[PDB]
Amino acid sequence: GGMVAMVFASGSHVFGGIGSIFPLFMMVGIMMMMFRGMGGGQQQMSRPKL
Amino acid sequence: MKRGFARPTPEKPPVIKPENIVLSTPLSIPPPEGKPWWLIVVGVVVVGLL
Repeated sequence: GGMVAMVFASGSHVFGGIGSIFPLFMMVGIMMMMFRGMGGGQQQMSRPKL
Repeated sequence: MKRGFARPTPEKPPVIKPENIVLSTPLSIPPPEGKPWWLIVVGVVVVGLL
């Protein structure tokens, strides 16, 4: 968010409209890795073994 | 009229040797360990999108 805010304060206004799709997709992809992700050996019942 | 023939003590026959053999137990198929393939696939996209 700081990168986008820094660019907006600087005045580039490149992310307005469809340009915003880059920050949006990235922020979603980061969400998938940190919240769901996959467990280690402590979570033995990973879908392919169960 | 026939020629005489006296049978001597029998000659030693070649000795037979038995053998007790226990077979090698077969190998066991390795159980299916599995990589979290999708995680690294999202990873290379996020670093690329940056």
